[PDB]
Amino acid sequence: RTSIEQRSNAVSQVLLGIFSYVRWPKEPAVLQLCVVGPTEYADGLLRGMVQANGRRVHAERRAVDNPDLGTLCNVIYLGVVDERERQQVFRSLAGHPVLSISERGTECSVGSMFCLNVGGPRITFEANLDSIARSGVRVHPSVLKLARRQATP
Amino acid sequence: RTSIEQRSNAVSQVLLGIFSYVRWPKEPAVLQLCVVGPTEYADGLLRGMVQANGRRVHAERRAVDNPDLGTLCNVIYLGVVDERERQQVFRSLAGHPVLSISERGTECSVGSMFCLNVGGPRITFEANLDSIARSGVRVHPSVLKLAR
Ligand SMILES: Nc1nc2c(ncn2[C@@H]2O[C@H](COP(=O)(O)O)[C@@H](O)[C@H]2O)c(=O)[nH]1
Repeated sequence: RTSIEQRSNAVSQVLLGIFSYVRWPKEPAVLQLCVVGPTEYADGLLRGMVQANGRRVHAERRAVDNPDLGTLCNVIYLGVVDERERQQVFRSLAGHPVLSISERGTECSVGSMFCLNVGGPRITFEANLDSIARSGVRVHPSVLKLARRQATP
Repeated sequence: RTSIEQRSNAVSQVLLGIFSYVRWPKEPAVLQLCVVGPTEYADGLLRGMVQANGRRVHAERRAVDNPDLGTLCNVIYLGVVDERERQQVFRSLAGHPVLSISERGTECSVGSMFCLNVGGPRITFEANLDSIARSGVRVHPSVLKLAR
């Protein structure tokens, strides 16, 4: 199988891959990533990242109940939350141009744009068209080339 | 520093305190901390910590399904797990001198020796006397005076 350290650094790479199919209407100088809820694989994310075009991705944790997530965060990496916590977060986001990714696949039904599946030999992910449409950001459909090619043994 | 980063530090300071009331059958040169499962506040632990007596605490994440948890870890900081993962974890711990703490602990009825409660103006924690009794490590009784 695959160690926690192995998967962490993979997740950060898959996320860099997703970020590249996403456009914000008002592109920031520093992309702000916010890790919300308990997470297993965001340890690599939280070191900061760098996009291929040179833009820095600043990452930090925020409280679920933070009323201004959607404002403080450009991208949001969602960890293990409960029904109440989730509704909080996705209400905090509603209206704003924000990309949401989840560490576990269960959250796609309930508000997340991309959901990861870190188990297995590779990291695959899934998307939700409803959540993406209402997101406020633009996503090129080629982003699934990455989800399909990661699922291909 | 956000509220998570400050609580992350408080979680550090609290775990260090709790450590100072625990003893290992054979005390190790470096204390092995294992962060296991989804966590919010383990970011301070993971940066490394040093005890009052100067000992390095080395912290690293390990898988829930890791079968060698009992021998790889001196202390386990347990994040979110379900009943199967919990049971699995403690099967891997039984028979080894391992101090166990968990980031969430409304109940503290079954599982870890101590359970944190990071919510609120300050960090509190409760003790599970049964887990403490049969764990392998000695716990100076005075620590319960630091509990809720
Ligand atoms: N403060 C302190 N307590 C110790 C030390 N070594 C052992 N102890 C405590 O003494 C206990 C032994 O208890 P006893 O043998 O009296 O029944 C150990 O489990 C531990 O709690 C030490 O170096 N310092």
